Formats: sequence, C-alpha cells, structure tokens
Amino acid sequence: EENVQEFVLKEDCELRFAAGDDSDVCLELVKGYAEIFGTELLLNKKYTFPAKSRVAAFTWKGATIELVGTTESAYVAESTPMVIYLNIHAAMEEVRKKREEQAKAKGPRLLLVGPTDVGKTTVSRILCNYSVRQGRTPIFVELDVGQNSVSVPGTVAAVLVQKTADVIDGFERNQPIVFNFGHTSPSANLSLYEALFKEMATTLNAQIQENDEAKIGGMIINTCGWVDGEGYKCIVKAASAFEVDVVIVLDHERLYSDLSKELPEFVRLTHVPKSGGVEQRTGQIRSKMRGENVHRYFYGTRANNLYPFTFDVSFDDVTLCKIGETKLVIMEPSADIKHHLFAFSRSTKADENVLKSPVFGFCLVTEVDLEKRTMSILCPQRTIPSKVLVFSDITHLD
Ligand SMILES: Nc1ncnc2c1ncn2[C@@H]1O[C@H](COP(=O)(O)OP(=O)(O)NP(=O)(O)O)[C@@H](O)[C@H]1O
Ligand SMILES: [Mg+2]
Repeated sequence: EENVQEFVLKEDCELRFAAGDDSDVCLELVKGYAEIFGTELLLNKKYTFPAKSRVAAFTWKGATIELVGTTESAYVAESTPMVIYLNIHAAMEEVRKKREEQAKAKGPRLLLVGPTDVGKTTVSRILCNYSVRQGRTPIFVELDVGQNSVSVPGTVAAVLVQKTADVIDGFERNQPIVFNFGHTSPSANLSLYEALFKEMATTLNAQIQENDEAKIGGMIINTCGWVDGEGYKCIVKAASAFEVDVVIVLDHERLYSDLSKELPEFVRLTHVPKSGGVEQRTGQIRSKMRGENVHRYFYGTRANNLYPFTFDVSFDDVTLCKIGETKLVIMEPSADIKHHLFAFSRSTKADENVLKSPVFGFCLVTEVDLEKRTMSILCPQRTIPSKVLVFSDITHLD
C-alpha cells in the first residue's frame, strides 16, 4: 500500500487490474480522461478499490493512470469491444429520438443474454451509464436470481437509474421494485420464476404510464446465464413479456442462431463478443459472492455503511409463509428457519396475493427461541414494515 505503478493509455485502450487478495488498490487518473464501466473518472480523485476488485479503466482519447498498492495483475489492453457497446447505446438513443418526434413516447427495451461470465452485468452497467450520461433515465431490470446487482439473491428486481454507477460501489439502488423468488436459480421453480418476471413486466408497464421520463428511458434487462434447456425458453418468454425491441447476445453463436429463427422478425438481434478482460469465475467464488451480496444488503459498503437493527420478534406478531409450485403455505415457526432470509411482503394478508406482491425488503433470522416463541432478526429498519414474512431458501451466516 505504498509501491506505485504508472500507466500510459493510448486512445481506445484500457487498464485492466485486479487488487491483491490481501489489500486495497488506489487508482488515480493523472492526465486526460477515462471511465470505469461507463462512469467518468474525476481527474486526480483517488479511488480506493478493495481486495480482489477486478476493474478496467478505459479511455476514448488517452490517459495517464497511477495505481498505488499491490496488484495481482495490471496491464493495458489495446483492443476492446467498447465501440460496440457505444454503438448499441447510440442506436437506442436514435430509437428514442424517432419515437419522440412521432409522439407519450416509449423507450427501446434491450434484453442482454448469454452464458455465465461473458460480462453481461458489466455491459448492462456500461449501457445504463451511457443512457444516464445522455440525460435519460432508463429502468434496469435484473432477472438473474443468482448474481443479482439490484437486491439480494433469489429476487427479480428493477430500478430507475438516475445517476451513473459509483465507480467503487455500483448503482445507487433508489427504491427498487423487488419480487422474492426465494431460490438461487430459476430451475428450482420455473413456473414461479416466469410468473414473477411477467408480473414485473406488467407492474413496470403500469408504472411508466405515470412517469414520462422513465417511459422514454426504456429498459436494459439482464438475464441469468442459463441458456441451455429450460433456460433457453426463459429467454424467449422474457423477450415476449417485456416486449423487447433489441436482443444482445454475448459470445454464444448457437444461441444467436436459435433466437434469430424464433424471435418475431421486428426484433433486432445483435451478436457481440465478450471482452478479453472478463474473469471466468468458479462455483465456489460465485457462492462467496452471493454471500457478500447479502452482507451488503444489510451492512452497505465501506464508502456508505448501513446500520441494521437486531431485535426480537414474537411469533404471535408475524405470519411466516412459503411459496411452492404455486401455492402459499403457512409456516409453523421452527428451528429450520434459522439463517434464512425472509421477505416483508407488501400484501397485508398471507393469501393468494403474496405470490404476485412485491416486497418491502428483507430480514435475516439469526436466532430462534422456540420456548419463548420469539426469533431474533437482522433488519434494515427499526420495526418490521410488514407482518407477513415470506420464506427464502437463501441462507447467510452473519
Ligand atoms: N473489460 C474488463 N476488464 C477487467 N475486468 C472486467 C472487464 N469486464 C468485466 N470485468 C470483471 O469480470 C467480472 C465478471 O463480469 P460480469 O459483467 O459480472 O460477468 P457476467 O456475465 O455478468 N457473470 P454472471 O452473470 O455471474 O454469469 C467482474 O469482476 C467484472 O468487474
Ligand atoms: Mg452477471
């Protein structure tokens, strides 16, 4: 945390680096202009990245960048797909302008698809940032229940993006619409997963009728990496449910070939390569990452800490329930709920409505005292926002 590496980037180059397993890396742009996944860097601002961060700082015009601290790897790459990503943004904006002159105008809807670790989340981040920098407010839709960049694992979620991502923390999640799926993969309950994203689409369609900026902002929709078997059919159903105009396939020629023959002819399908900077991650690291996501939901980040409450709740004061493949079941408080997330349902009653109701948020059950009929929960707020708690199979040791 003291030794220094200096890099000169020519136009259209990016510095790719990974922080050591053991320490922070601090990046500073010292000359020119640069961006990290679409967010512009401020000249001479010091950006501190935590252990194991994997980052690319790209420049359109040329830049000089300093890194302070131990890196596992740091090199300048001279060939990237960045112009491709920019041209996708450019095309979307063109569509917005055309529909604005025709008109309230509906923004383009883009579905990003492809297998795991082709940079789908990063590309969605770049596209959302570019939209924001264009003065638009797109809706980012997260359909990946495993690796979710909006809420905890086991959710389908959407958020109006009004500010570029923080280079370190990612997007500010200002009042997301969140549905509790309750599993880390769609395969655990396919019919529910489909019902949820269709409910999401319906909800969003009504929301944007009341908000013209969001309506023309359009949608950038991230799917999970499940592209084979039933995962393929989910992509097709998502494209239909969200009425997408554009499908971007990342690094999967077969999937691109299949969708070309299946999607309605009006849908523009674009195949794009993955960046050579994308890290291929193991199941083990993916699991640790879901864990860190849960931790972040309650405790926030090093930049912006959250201070969650720990208090006891009487089993007389709540109803516990679980979905599933369609039926709600009332759960009797038990030892087996310990370590599980529960969602605070927006439905006032534990009835048919829970299934299609969004949630206020989550709590984590840390202890269960069956004798006293109480549980200890970790919760974002001082009191529970709902008396209806919906089971999630996602567990976390805090
Ligand atoms: N051009 C790049 N240079 C360096 N690192 C990158 C680059 N693009 C992506 N990464 C990093 O590689 C990792 C994987 O990127 P990500 O966009 O999450 O892939 P993904 O396809 O969404 N993976 P998943 O959805 O979990 O199957 C993250 O740490 C990114 O920050
Ligand atoms: Mg992803």
